[PDB]
Amino acid sequence: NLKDEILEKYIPKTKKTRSGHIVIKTEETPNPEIVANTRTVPGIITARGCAYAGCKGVVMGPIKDMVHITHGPIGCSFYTWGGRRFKSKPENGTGLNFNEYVFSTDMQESDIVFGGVNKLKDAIHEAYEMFHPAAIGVYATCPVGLIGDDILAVAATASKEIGIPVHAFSCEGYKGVSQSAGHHIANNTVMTDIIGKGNKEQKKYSINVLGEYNIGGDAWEMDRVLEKIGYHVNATLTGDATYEKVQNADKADLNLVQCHRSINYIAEMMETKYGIPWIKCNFIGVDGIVETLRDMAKCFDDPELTKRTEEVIAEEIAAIQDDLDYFKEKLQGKTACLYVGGSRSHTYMNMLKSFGVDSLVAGFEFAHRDDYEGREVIPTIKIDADSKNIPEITVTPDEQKYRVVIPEDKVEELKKAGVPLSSYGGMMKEMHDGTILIDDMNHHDMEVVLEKLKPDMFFAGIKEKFVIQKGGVLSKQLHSYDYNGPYAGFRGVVNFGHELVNGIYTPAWKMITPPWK
Amino acid sequence: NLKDEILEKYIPKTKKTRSGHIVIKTEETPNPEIVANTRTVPGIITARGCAYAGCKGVVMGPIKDMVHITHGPIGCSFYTWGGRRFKSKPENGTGLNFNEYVFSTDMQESDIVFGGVNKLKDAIHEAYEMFHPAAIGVYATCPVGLIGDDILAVAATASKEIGIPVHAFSCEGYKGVSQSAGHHIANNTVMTDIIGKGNKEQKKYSINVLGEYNIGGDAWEMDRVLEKIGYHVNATLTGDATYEKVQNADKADLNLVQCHRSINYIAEMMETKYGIPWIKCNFIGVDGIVETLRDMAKCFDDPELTKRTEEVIAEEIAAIQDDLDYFKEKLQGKTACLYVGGSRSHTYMNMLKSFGVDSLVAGFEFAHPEITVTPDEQKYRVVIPEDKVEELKKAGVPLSSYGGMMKEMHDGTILIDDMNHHDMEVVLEKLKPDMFFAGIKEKFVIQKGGVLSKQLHSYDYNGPYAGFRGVVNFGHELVNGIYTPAWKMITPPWK
Amino acid sequence: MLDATPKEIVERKALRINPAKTCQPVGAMYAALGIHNCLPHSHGSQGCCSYHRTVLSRHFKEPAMASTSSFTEGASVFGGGSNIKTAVKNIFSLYNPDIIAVHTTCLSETLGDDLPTYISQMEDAGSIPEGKLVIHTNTPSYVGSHVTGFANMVQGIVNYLSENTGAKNGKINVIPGFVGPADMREIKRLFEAMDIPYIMFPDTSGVLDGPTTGEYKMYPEGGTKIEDLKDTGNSDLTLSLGSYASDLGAKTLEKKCKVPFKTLRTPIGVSATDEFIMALSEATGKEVPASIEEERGQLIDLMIDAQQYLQGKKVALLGDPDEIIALSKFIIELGAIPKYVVTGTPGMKFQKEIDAMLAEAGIEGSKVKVEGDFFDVHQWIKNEGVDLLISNTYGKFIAREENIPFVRFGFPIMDRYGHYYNPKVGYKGAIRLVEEITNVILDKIERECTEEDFEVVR
Amino acid sequence: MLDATPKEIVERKALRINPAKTCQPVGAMYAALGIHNCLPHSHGSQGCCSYHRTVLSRHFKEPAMASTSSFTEGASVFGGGSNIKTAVKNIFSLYNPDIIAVHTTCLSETLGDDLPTYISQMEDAGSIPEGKLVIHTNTPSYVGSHVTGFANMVQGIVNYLSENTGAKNGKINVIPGFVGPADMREIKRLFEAMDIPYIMFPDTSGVLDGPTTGEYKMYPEGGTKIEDLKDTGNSDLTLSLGSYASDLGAKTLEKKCKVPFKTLRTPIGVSATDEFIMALSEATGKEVPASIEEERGQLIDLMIDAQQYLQGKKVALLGDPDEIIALSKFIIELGAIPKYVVTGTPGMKFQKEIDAMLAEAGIEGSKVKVEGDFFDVHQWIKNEGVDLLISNTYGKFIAREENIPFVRFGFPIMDRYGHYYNPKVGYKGAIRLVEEITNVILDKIERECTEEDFEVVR
Ligand code: ICS
Ligand code: ICS
Ligand code: CLF
Ligand code: CLF
Ligand SMILES: [Fe+2]
Ligand SMILES: [Fe+2]
Repeated sequence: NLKDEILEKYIPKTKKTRSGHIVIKTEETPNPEIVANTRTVPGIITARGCAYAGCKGVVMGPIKDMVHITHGPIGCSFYTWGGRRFKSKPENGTGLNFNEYVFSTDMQESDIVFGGVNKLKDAIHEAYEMFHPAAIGVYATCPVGLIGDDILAVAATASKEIGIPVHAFSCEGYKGVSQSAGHHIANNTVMTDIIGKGNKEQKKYSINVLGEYNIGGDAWEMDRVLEKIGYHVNATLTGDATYEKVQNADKADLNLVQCHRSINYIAEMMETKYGIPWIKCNFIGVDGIVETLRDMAKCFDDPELTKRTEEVIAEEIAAIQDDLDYFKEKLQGKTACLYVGGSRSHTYMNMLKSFGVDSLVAGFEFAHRDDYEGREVIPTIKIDADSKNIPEITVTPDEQKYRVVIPEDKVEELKKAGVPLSSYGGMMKEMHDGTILIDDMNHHDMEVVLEKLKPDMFFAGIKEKFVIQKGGVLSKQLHSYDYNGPYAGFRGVVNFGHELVNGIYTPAWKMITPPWK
Repeated sequence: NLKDEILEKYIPKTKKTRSGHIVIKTEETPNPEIVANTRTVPGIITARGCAYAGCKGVVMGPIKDMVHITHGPIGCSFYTWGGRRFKSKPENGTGLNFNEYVFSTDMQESDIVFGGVNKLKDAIHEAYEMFHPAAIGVYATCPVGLIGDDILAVAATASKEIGIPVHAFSCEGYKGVSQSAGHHIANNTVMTDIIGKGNKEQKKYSINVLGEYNIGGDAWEMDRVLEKIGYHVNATLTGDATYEKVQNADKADLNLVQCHRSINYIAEMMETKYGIPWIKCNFIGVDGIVETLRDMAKCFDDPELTKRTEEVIAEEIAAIQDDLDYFKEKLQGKTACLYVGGSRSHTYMNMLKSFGVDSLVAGFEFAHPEITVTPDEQKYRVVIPEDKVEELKKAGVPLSSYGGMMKEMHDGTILIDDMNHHDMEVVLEKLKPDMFFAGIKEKFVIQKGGVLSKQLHSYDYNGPYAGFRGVVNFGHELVNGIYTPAWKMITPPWK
Repeated sequence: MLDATPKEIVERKALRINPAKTCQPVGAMYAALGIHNCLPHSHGSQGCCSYHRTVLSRHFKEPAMASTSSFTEGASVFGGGSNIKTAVKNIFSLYNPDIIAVHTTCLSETLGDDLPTYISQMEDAGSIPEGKLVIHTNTPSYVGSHVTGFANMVQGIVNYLSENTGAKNGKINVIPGFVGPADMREIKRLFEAMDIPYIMFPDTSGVLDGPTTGEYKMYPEGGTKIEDLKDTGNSDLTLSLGSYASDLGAKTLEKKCKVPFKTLRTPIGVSATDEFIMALSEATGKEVPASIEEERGQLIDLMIDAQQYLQGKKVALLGDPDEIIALSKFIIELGAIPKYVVTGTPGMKFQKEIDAMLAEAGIEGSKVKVEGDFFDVHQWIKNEGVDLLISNTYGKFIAREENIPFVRFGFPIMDRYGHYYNPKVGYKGAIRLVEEITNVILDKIERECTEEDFEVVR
Repeated sequence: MLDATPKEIVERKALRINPAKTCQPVGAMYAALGIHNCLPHSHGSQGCCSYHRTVLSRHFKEPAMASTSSFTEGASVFGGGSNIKTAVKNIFSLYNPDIIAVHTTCLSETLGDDLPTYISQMEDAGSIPEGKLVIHTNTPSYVGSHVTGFANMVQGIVNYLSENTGAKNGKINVIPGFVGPADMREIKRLFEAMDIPYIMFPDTSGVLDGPTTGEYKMYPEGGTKIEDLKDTGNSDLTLSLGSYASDLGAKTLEKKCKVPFKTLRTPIGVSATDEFIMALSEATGKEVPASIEEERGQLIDLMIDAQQYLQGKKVALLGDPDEIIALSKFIIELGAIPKYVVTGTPGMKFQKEIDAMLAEAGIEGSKVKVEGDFFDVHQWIKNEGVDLLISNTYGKFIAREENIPFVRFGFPIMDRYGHYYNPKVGYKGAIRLVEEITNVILDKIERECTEEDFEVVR
């Protein structure tokens, strides 16, 4: 039993706390309760990051015409300099794009001892005068609250003087237990202070793609197919986004939720405030893409859209079918494990299974219980001491802007037809019986999985890649895509398969043992 | 003295033959008899090349829209593949340019034993069908005569079948004693079979520049200055030349002779045959350039051209004067030796002297069928009337003659014909010059000894060195060489 | 590419853009990986550890292990004592290093965590098993840079480990500074060629430049052994290579164990490698062998052979102070001109050493800036151009936007493979640098010349 | 650039364009400079000697001394006998080498000059002083290539010098083939690391890659010593590296002195280096040391780390047969495809060996040509493009015209500095090759990507 083998070496106190983070999906219990979103055990060798990474590095950073100022010492800024591969182009070929810069206050000892607010004020004004961006962001780091800096007040004072928005984010690294806290902090300010501040007129067949960051061009590949079918992509939060598009996010009829973990707060709040319903978007792998596009067609219920949907699916599949056949011939019968942050595990497992590759273990950094088991468990969840501090925002319907987008009659018929409107059943729902899931996976856990299962491949991140490969096992990166992509969309399935087959069949794997041994 | 230090180690027979090749040029004998143009002593480590290099590599190869086929084994072709830096651009942006290619019959054993004429014929036809050039050249190498190949006949038969000129050159490597024999071989065929076959209209103030190969862009720099003043450069033989411009070389009023050694046969035959006079062209260094320009002005005797000449000279010199003063400040007081092929020794010495650098030894590799022409009936003409020639000479313009390189050098200069490694090393050890200009075979030998050696053939992959802008390029590269910090870091600190 | 960078320079005193430094902790993490069987430990919030491990893997294309105390809001109120005691219990049992090397973050420093107290409480409770070790240093990110962090960790090693026991080892200590594993290997090779016994610490060769053998080893073969780190107090002399990275440790060892020390420039180029060789010879009376003298002569030969492409070339350099000081001197020795010279690491020494060598060479008009950044240099370049740029990966943007020949140097280099096998120090390393420099200069000349200026020989 | 090359192909059987070989004699001159205190001697018209010296200087940026018989038109009638006798008198008196190594040109070969007679007459006449030697080979330029010239001079060395005196030396002879001095250095370093006594010949290390010391030495410190060349007949075994350059000498030594031989590939890449190391181990019973094992594992680590940029890349290679055979194998070992593979040197072995490895890897659709030239490869590329070109300097025209990442390899390389200090053989050389390949591939990607596809990590 793999769970027992993983847990055995832990000291008693640690074994007791970790046991609940490992589950097995079975026919007897297909939706097992998992312990998730708790603090990391000190010293156990995690892959988790911090709330500032979640807020600045993940959600906010990709807004290309907003200057993002890290208020902290220099490292917080340096380690967000191009490592995460959100792609940006200047809007209409001419707009501002700050992707190639990182901005900070470069806190020194004097700022720690006497407060940093004067330096932050000067930095905001310098950014404004040098770049005239659409908006400025100020992001807290570890020292900021402790040394007494009120960034909310510095930001509001600056905004009044310079005449553009300045948004403060209290995303100190130690808040919460992972990147997740950072997502939540970002969602709160984007919702209250940016979304709905615009005045543009809504177009027909308008959708948003929420929780999509255009890593390696993913969003542009999504948009290619969505625009061919006939939709207007109003806003992507926040991959390749301008500030003004986020401000106009309320101008849509349907919200596609790609990353539930990072953007669910905004999805719920837009539904409450504006009446806009959402559906889960699964744009990795042929099965998920097609289901997503069919679900969308049924929400809009337009005979034309529907016919175009089928024509485009058929033509995109036909163009890649020879590649798909190749992948399966080259890979079928191989086994994998995967390690993600907070999302995507089932879609990658499904894409891999379309190539004949079975996935045995799915590890996670920081997914919540609602991500594993579904939102239906949100009533039963109780926030522990380490995450109870993160504000929970409440919105009310906008009397003037609210609209019933899909009448309750049609909502009822859609759910009967299998369309999960404004709900999400969780990652495990879809996984095959026997799948083992590990929450907050660590180095020890990963090494037991490698030694006992001997998978042909283990997909992970940059910290684990070379660890796995030193042992002779292929490890393709699921975050950076090893500096390629897209991996999303129809063309992404081909990019992923091509790079995977190239990896598996690299000749050096068989040359590791020298001939004198 | 130096001559005797150089001669000392030679065995008796070699000592006797080499003695005549080293002279000390002084005020007692302003131009002592030097022995030149004799066979190289076997085993003495010469720098000289062969007649094929002189014919194909030097004079003919720069003709850019002619396919030059080497008839021989592969090396002769391989060693003429871009090492000599004649520059070419396609004519009017569109014409043919074969500078990046070398062409050969790649002789094999069966060609040596049974003859190679059949392979040469097929190679000629393949080049014609593939490239449709203006002409094709066929150049002999060491084995060609010996194995019995008649390349003249093969060329003639192929020219008749394909309908373009095919020129055969019997430039087997062992002919003569140096590249010089190759120059002569090329000149004969260029004169008799190419020059004068054109029918373009002659323009006003037309000149040709002869014996100028556009090494590192030299010819383009000299054209810039000449065309500014107002001359029409009819033809350059053969730097950046098309076949057709060579065919129309007779459409000019004056021949400038840059390299007299390589092109004098053509200069003398064009005067005899077309009545076009020539003067020596010395387009290296400010003094040479300005003297050349003032002599050309005197020959045309046109008051506006004369005035523009002086206006151009003054502004060209004004534009570089600050560079020239800098070179003198940084170099004056230093000493040089030079080692050239066949030409240019005095112009470089003069340019070096304008920077305050004194030249002690000038070495040479080799400076010194016989055809006869007669006046073309339909084309001869007196360009400069009988005693207008006299007026020009009594006023210091040597019209259609050359004094020699030695007559113009300062007293004391020692000169060494067919200088060899032994000689060079004696000079370096006894005179300890700050710099020793030479070629690629010598450069690293000299620089291993802590002495700067800038190349006078390849220009160390820069240029131009001719013309006004050339003086600046040369001085800039020279100063950069002398002041390279590593020269003073050769000895490690634990010594 | 970098569209927002104005050409006209407006005064900038608060907004830092595109830094030419990172924070202390990764420098200490790197030093700790230079100890055999050591787990580096980041005492703070886990975001730091993940980011610091990450950059090391991006640079070296290798694993980079480290643990963290994982501070939450609880530790932010009550301090991190309980977190680090929990960590140490889990570390020894799960992962069994021989030594845990603890550094701190801006968080634990702002809080004033008392590591010496937590460590003696751990000793008392028996949390540190027999024969295991826990050491620490303090590495506040709002002071200095990653170089400072490396320096502080080296001091930590001597504070806790070095002991003079009377038993002279006949060895020279060498602290190689903030340099890569290939440089440590080259420095060792030269000690071995002179026949001089030594202890190098830290030493990341065989740790961050390791082979693939088909078996992953959490603690790779390399790294200085604990027993030899203890023995550094019995050596005859300490050579401190690079004052910013190495002096603190060398001075600490002198105070603690009476080992004298000598400060040397990082041995990049002719004079700085010569000074290192002369120091080894003077300290031991050993002769310089023919092999080393031949390499030097080959470097000189190359410098002269390639001289035309180097003389008067204007160079922009950004990086860490020890390395950029030595490399600036080499640029002058090559006949080229350090035109714009910047480090993000604070300190007077850099400004003084660069100014001095520039004056010696007669060079006026250069700009030298301490705590400058890539944005500074880019603005300077728009005003007056250069012929060559040398920096870490982050110079690639300037290089592309301004069409400048670019040589990757220093830390981090995340976009080319094998640099961690290539020395840049010694005569061997200097040869590599000249090859790279002339290669990119020549590549540019050939990309841009007209076809009629095309050349077979150069 | 190269606008006159047609895309559509008409078969050429007579006109050779842009050759992938040169003639024998330079190969013989190179082998001769691999003998200590040897002056190479060209028996023919002086133009050859000048051209052959010149290319070696352009390639090595070093002196390349040689003398010549300086045939004139007279020799075309009465032979070169008198010229060489006169040459020898001048050479010994002026330049005083310890050995004169004579080779021939197409002119002397066409004339049928009889070197053994001239040499025995000089012997009888007393023109060769006590303790001095004159040796010769025959090097007809209309046969084979410069590689054949090298092979022939090696046979000449054996014919004249190798002697079995019954006194076993316990050494292995290694003939390294037509490779550069840095390759000779690396091969020797590996013998030394294995602790295996050896004699290498020829050996141009210390002759064509030497230091500047301030004094010119006509005969550099390097080269195999005459006394060791004689002693080759007392060795236990000869390793012949690269059949084209080295088998003739090794077989001649077996027939003359009873030294058995083994033929190995030039040790470029994984399998070829492994084969060399296993041959050394098997012949001596010596264990392979940790240092060599670590180097190999670093190469493997690199090949895996950089794998995404190599897999399926189409490569065009031109050059000399022993090198291109082993390099094609390495290209396959990297996961790449030898798409177009050409040598100008004749012989069946090239065709067989390449065909065989392509078939083993399942690669079809490649074109392999013996006695092909650069014009051939250019035409093929115009019909179906490639991702990478590897060749000598003359590939640079195709590289620029077709925009192809370009790696300089082989002979001659006349337009970059330092290559003669960079090994391409062994695990160390393979690392340098992988660095160069992946650098040029990456540089092109970055040069041509749009700004929004611009990347910090690769
Ligand atoms: S936001 Fe999240 S760790 Fe949902 S913090 Fe992380 S660009 Fe991962 S699994 Mo990096 S919850 Fe996005 C993620 Fe997933 S940075 Fe990216 S790949 S889909
Ligand atoms: S032709 Fe002659 S050797 Fe006058 S064979 Fe030689 S391009 Fe020299 S001194 Mo190379 S008589 Fe020209 C020459 Fe002078 S090839 Fe050039 S530089 S001015
Ligand atoms: S958990 Fe997160 S990344 Fe860490 S500090 Fe805290 S907000 Fe920032 Fe910042 S400067 Fe360096 S990298 Fe840290 S030690 Fe401080
Ligand atoms: S002196 Fe001159 S260059 Fe020499 S061969 Fe004779 S014409 Fe030619 Fe040719 S193929 Fe090679 S390089 Fe010679 S040995 Fe023959
Ligand atoms: Fe690696
Ligand atoms: Fe050299």
